[PDB]
Amino acid sequence: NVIQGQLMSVSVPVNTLVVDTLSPTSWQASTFFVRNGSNPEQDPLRNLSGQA
Amino acid sequence: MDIKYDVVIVGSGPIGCTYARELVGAGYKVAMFDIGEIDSGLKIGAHKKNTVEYQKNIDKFVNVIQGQLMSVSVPVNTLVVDTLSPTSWQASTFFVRNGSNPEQDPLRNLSGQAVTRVVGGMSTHWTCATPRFDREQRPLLVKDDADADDAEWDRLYTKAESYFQTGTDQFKESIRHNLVLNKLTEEYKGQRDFQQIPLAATRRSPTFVEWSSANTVFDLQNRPNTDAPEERFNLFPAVACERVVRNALNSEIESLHIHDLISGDRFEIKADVYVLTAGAVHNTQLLVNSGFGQLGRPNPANPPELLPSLGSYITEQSLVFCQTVMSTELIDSVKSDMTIRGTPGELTYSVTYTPGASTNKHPDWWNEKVKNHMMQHQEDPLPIPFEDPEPQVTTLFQPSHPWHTQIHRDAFSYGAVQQSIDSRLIVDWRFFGRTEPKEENKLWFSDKITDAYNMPQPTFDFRFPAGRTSKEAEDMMTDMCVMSAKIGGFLPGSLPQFMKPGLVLHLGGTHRMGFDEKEDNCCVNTDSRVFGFKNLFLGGCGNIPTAYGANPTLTAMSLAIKSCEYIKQNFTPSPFT
Amino acid sequence: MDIKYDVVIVGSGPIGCTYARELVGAGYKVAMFDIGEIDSGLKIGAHKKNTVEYQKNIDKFVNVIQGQLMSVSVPVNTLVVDTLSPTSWQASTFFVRNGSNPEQDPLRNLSGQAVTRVVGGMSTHWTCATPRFDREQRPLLVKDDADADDAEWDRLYTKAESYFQTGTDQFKESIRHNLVLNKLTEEYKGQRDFQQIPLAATRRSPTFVEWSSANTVFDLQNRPNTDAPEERFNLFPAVACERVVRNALNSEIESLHIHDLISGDRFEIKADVYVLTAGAVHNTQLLVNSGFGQLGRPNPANPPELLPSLGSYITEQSLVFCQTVMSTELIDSVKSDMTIRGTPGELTYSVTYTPGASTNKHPDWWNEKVKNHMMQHQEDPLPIPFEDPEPQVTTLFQPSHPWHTQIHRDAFSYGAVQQSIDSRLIVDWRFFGRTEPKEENKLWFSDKITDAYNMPQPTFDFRFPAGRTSKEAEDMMTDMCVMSAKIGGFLPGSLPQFMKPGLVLHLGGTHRMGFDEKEDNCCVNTDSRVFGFKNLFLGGCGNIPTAYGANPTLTAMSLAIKSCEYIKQNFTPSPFT
Amino acid sequence: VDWRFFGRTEPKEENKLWFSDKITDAYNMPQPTFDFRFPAGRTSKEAEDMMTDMCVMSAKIGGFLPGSLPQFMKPGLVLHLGGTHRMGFDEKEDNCCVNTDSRV
Ligand SMILES: *Cc1cc2c(cc1C)nc1c(=O)[nH]c(=O)nc-1n2C[C@H](O)[C@H](O)[C@H](O)COP(=O)(O)OP(=O)(O)OC[C@H]1O[C@@H](n2cnc3c(N)ncnc32)[C@H](O)[C@@H]1O
Ligand SMILES: *Cc1cc2c(cc1C)nc1c(=O)[nH]c(=O)nc-1n2C[C@H](O)[C@H](O)[C@H](O)COP(=O)(O)OP(=O)(O)OC[C@H]1O[C@@H](n2cnc3c(N)ncnc32)[C@H](O)[C@@H]1O
Repeated sequence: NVIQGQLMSVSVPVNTLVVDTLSPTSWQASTFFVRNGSNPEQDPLRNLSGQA
Repeated sequence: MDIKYDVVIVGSGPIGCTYARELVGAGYKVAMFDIGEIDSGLKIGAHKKNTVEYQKNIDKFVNVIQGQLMSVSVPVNTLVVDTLSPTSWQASTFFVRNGSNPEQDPLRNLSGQAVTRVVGGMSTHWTCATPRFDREQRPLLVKDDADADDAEWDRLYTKAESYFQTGTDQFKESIRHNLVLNKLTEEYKGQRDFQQIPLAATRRSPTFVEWSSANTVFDLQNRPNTDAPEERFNLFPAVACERVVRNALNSEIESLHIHDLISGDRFEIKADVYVLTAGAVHNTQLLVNSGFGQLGRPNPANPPELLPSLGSYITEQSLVFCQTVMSTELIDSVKSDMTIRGTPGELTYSVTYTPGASTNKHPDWWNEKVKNHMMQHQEDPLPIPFEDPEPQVTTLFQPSHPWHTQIHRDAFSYGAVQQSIDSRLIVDWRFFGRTEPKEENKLWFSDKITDAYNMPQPTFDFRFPAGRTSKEAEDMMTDMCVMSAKIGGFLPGSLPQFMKPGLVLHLGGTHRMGFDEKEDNCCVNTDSRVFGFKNLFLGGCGNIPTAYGANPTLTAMSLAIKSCEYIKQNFTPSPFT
Repeated sequence: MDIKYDVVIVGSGPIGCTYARELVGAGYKVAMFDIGEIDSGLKIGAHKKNTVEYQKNIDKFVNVIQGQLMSVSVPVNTLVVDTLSPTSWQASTFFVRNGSNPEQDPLRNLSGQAVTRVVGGMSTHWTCATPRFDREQRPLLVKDDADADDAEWDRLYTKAESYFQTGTDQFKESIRHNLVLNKLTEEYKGQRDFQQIPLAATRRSPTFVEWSSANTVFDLQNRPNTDAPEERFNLFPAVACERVVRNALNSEIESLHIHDLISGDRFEIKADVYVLTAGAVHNTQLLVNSGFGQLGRPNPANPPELLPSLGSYITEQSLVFCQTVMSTELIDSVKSDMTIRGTPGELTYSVTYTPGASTNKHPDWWNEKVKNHMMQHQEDPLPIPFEDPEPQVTTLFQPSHPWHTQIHRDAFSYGAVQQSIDSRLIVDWRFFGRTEPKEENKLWFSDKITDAYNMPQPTFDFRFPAGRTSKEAEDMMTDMCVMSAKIGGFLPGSLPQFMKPGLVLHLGGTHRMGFDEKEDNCCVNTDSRVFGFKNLFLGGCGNIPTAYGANPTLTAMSLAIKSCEYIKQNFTPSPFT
Repeated sequence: VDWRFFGRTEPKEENKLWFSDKITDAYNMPQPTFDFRFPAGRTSKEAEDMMTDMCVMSAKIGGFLPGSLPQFMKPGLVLHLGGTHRMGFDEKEDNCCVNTDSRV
C-alpha cells in the first residue's frame, strides 16, 4: 500500500469504458471526453501504461 | 412443401402461434416458417423449464436462457489488453472483430437487447407474467368512446388469457408468497393493492408448475392429423425469411422470399395473406430489407417512400433490480402460532399448535406445514418448508406508482458467497418503468454491415427520454428501496441497480399501431394491417405505440386476435383440396 | 406399458445406445429407461450443438453445457457474509443449506464432478474426441498374449469408431488447423507425432459439422416402425430406475424397480438381461441401493457382502488448460506466398500468388482462400478467412509424454476484455493426465443424506495419488507451457492452470473390470458381467480399471460391444409374435 | 515463492517519450506521452523464451499458486525505464545526449 500510494501513472489514455447502468436522471456523457487527468495524446495501444 | 398457401406466418413465437391458432382453426391453409429449429422435446415450441430436472434445480435454467439470447448490436470493443506476450500478434487499431457493429454508438445503445431463434421463440424461456395494461398504458382501439374501448380490450384480453392459461392462483398456498403478500398488503393498506402476479401457467402438483408457451397457444403439429383431420398447417423450421415482395403500386405483397438453411435453396412462396411475427427487431429488418422505411443511417433530407415512422418511436422499459434477505421479524412470524418444547435433536423436542385457535395468526394449513417441517427437520434453523414455492407478488402499475412490479423468484445465477444465504430467505425485486415514445429513438439497419444471417445489421440510437420517463425511472428506484425494506435488507451482491438497457426484452414501437399513418406517426392500423397494403399484417410488441411498464406479450396477443378477426372477414379459405 | 422384456437398459447415453444398437439389431425385445427427458429436437438423443444457431454462435453453447451439469457433491458453504442488514435473518452456524452435502470433506472432493440427466446423456453436449488407448492406458482383454489382446482391441475399436462415425479428416483444409499442425510437427520432428484429434463427427458443409451423439449410435425411435418393422424397442423417458432385485442365492437379478416421474407410479419390470448404463456415478448408486457394496461411510471393520471393490479405486484425470494468442511470425507465415501491391482500401490494391510455384510454402487451396480474404476484406488486418474452421490438433499419449493433448477450440465463455482479441488468433490447450487407481480413492453414498431424486447422496473421498500421478501432472503442466509457446503467448485471463478436480468428467473405475474379482479388485469381468450374477451387466467409464489420460468413451463403447457379444451367445431373443 | 524474470529491450529510435505542446500534467508541465512497443526480433523472442524459462524453472520448486499464474506485467510496471537521455561517446554517431562524464 505504501508503494501504491506514491506511484502516480505517467500517461493514462482517455477512458472508453461504457457505463450504461446510470440512472436516467444522472448526467451522462455523449462522448469519451478528456476526464480525470487522462492524456488525449496517448495511443492506448502504444503506451507504457504501468510507468509511474 | 408447396409454394402456395392461404396464409404464411413468419415466426413461431406466441404471437405467430396466435395467428396460427385462429387461422388454422378457421379453415385456412397455413404455412409457418421459423429461422430457428425444433429443440423443446416432443411438445413443439414448449417451455424448456417444464422438465423434471429444471423443476428440481431452477437456478440452472439461467443457462438455458443465456444460451438462446444473441445480442442485437455490440459496439466495437475498445478494451486495452497490454499484457500479451511480445511474440503474439497485437492490434494497431480497434478493428471490427468478433461480430461487432461499427455503426453502433456505444453510448446510445440498447446493449442488453437480444433475440432468440428457436421454434417457439422467447416463449420457450420466458417468465410467463401476463398482466393487462390499464388505460394509461394501453393503445386506443376505439376513438372517442371509452366504454367501447374498454369493452373491446376486456373481450380481447379475456381470449388472450384463455390462450395462455393465465391465472392468479398457482401460488396461493405458498408460505413465502403469503408472508410477503400479507406484509405488503398491511404496509400499504388504503394506499396500494397487492395480488399474485398473473402467470401463464398451470400447477400440476405441489412441486411442478407447467409454464405456458407458444405450444400452449398452438401445438405446432402439422395438419391434417388424427386429432385435426380437416385443418391444414405446415411448420418449416431452419428457414430464413428474407423479404416480402411489393407490387409496383405498393398496394399488395406478391410473394415471400425464403432461404432454406439446411438445403441452401431459395424459394418464392405465394400466399393470399402475409403475417410477420418475427419479433420487434426482425420484423423491422424484414420490412427494411423489402424496401419499407429507409436502409442505412437515418437521413431526414431523404425521407422514405413507405412507412416513414418504421423503426422510430422505439420504447424499452427501464428496469431496476435487487434481492433481499428476509427479516428476522418476518421469519419469526412464520412460527408465531407454535408452542415449542424441548431441544431440537432431543427426544423431548415438541412443536405443536392448537388448530382453530382465534388467537392464531395463521391458518391451519400454514401451521401444519410449519409444524411438520420443524418436527421432521430439527437440524434446520428455519420454519419454512424446504419445498415451499416462491413468492409471486405484484402491485400493478397505477398513476401514483407508474411502474410494474414483480416481487418473486426467477432463475438466478447466485455468486459463491451469495449461495451462502439460504434460498428460502431470498426474494427478487424487479420494477419496470414506462418509456415515452420519441421520434429520435430508433432502430435502423446498416447498408454495409451484415449480421450472422447476412442481413442488414441492426443498430440502435437510443436514450431514455428526458422529462417524465427519467423522473419516473429514478422515483421507481427509490420506491423499490423503500418497499423492499419492509421485507428485508438487500442481499450483498444484488444491491439496488439499473439493468443494462434492453436486458428486459420488452422492446416496443418499432412498427407501431395507430388510427392514421401520418397523424399518429405509425405503421399499422388497429387491424395490424400495414397501411397501403391489402394483405400484409404485423404482430408483436413492435405494434405497441404507448409508454408501458407492464409485461407486453399479453397485449400483443390481444392485438393479434383482433387482427385475425379482420383477416377472417376479408379473406376466404381455400376449399379443402 | 408392459413390464416384460428380453433386455432392459438403464440409461440412454452412448453406452446404453451401444447395447440397444447391438441387441435391438439382433432381434431382442428391448426396453430402455432414462430418468431424463427428450430435449434435442426431433432426432432423439442428438447433439445439441447441431443447430444452425450454435454453429454460427458457437460460444453460446457453453451455456447449454452448464445448464445440464448438476454437481455431484457440494460441501457445506463456509463463506462469511457480514454485510447483511441488521434486520435480515442471519445464521449462527454454517448449517446445511441449498442442497449441500454435509458428508463431504471439502478438501477431499471432486468438486468439478457433475452429472447430466437428459435423453442421450452427456453425448448431447460432449466434445466428440474419440482416441484409442495405447497398451499402457488400456485394460487387458486377453492375458499372456499381447498380439491377441491387440487384435481384439483393434476389432472392437474399429466397430466403435463406425458406431460413432469417428474420423480424422473433418478439419483437413482449415488454415488455422494446418498452421498449428505444421508448426508443431516441425518443432517436434523426430520426437513426437501430431495429427488431427479423432472426432465423432461428419462435415456437411464448409460451415457445418454434424457432431455425433447417442442418436448416431442408435436413433432411439420406438420399434417396430416402417424402417425397422421386425425390431422391438421402447424408450421410456422421465423414469427413475431405483434398484435391481437379487435372488436369495445372489446369482440372478429378478426385476428392476422403477419410478415414473410423471405419473408417480412405481413398477417392477422383468427382463432376461439387465444392463446398467447410467454413468459412472449413478450405476454405482443404483448398485449400492440394491445391496451391492456398502451403504454409508466406508467401514473396513464391516465387510460388504457383495462387490467389495465397488466405489473404490476411482480415477479422474488431472486437467491443465490455457489459451494462446497466435504469434506474429505464424500469422505473417499465412501470407508468405502473396505479393502485395499498393495500399488496402485503394483502387490499386492487389494480392496475387503464383499457383503451383515450387517455392510456395503453402498449397494452392490455402493461397486461394488467403488471397480472396485479403482482396475482399481489405479493412481486415488478418490473412485468415472469417469462416476458417478451428484447429483440432493432438499429439497422442506416449510413455515419454504420458498425457493426452487437445489443441483446438471448443465452446468458451470469454470475458469482455478477452472478447477484445480476434477469435481467429485464439487456440485452446487442454492436457489430460492419467491417475493411478488407489483403494483409498472412493465414491460412497450416504445412509442419511439424500439427493434431488431421493437417492443416497454421493460423497467423494479423493486425492490425486502421490508418486507417479502427481509428478506426471506437474510435468504435464510444464509440457503445456513449453509446447504452447511455439504457437503464441498465453491469453490474459486464460493463463496456465489446473482445472477443478473432476471438471473434466472422465471419472473411471467406480465399478471396475478385471479377470478375477479378488485378485484384480474388481466388479465386472471382461464381458462386463457382474461377478456371481448370470444376467446383470454394467457399461461405461466406471468399468475402466487403468490409469488413462485419453478420453474414455470410445474405450467404454468397445467394452460394451464385447459385452453384447457375450449376451448374444448366452441369451435367446423371444419369438416376435 | 515469487518469481520475477526481467528481459532486456533493444534501443530503437521509434520508441519515444515525448511531451504535449497543449496538454499539461498536475504540475502544469508538458504532459508526457509514450510511443512504445517491444521491438520485434530479439527482444520479443527473448521475452517469450523468458516466460517459458520461468515456467520450467519454477516447476522445480512447486506448482503455480492460483491467482498468481504466469503472466506478463503491464508495460512499465517494472519501473526500469532507460535511455531517455542516453549516454555515448559521440552525439551523432552514438545517437546520444550525454557523454561518458554524463555531461550534456
Ligand atoms: C427472454 C425472456 C423473455 C421474456 C421474459 C423473460 C425472458 C428471460 N419474461 C416475460 C414475461 O414474464 N412476460 C412477458 O410478457 N414477456 C416476457 N418475455 C418476452 C416474451 O417472451 C416476448 O415478448 C414474446 O415471446 C414475443 O413473442 P413474438 O412471438 O412476437 O416474438 P418471439 O417470441 O421473439 O418469436 C419470434 C420468432 O421469429 C423468428 N425469426 C426471427 N427472424 C426471422 C426471420 N427472418 N425468418 C423467419 N423467422 C424469424 C424467431 O426465430 C422466433 O422464434
Ligand atoms: C459433459 C462433457 C462430456 C464430455 C466432453 C465434454 C463435456 C463438456 N468431451 C468428451 C470427449 O471429447 N470425449 C469423450 O470421450 N468424452 C467426453 N465427454 C464425456 C462423455 O460425454 C461421457 O463419457 C459419455 O456420455 C458417457 O456415456 P454413458 O452412456 O456411460 O453415460 P451418460 O452419457 O452419462 O448417460 C447416462 C444416462 O443415464 C441416465 N440415468 C442416470 N441415472 C439414472 C437412473 N437412476 N435411472 C434411469 N436413468 C438414469 C442419465 O439421465 C443419462 O442420460
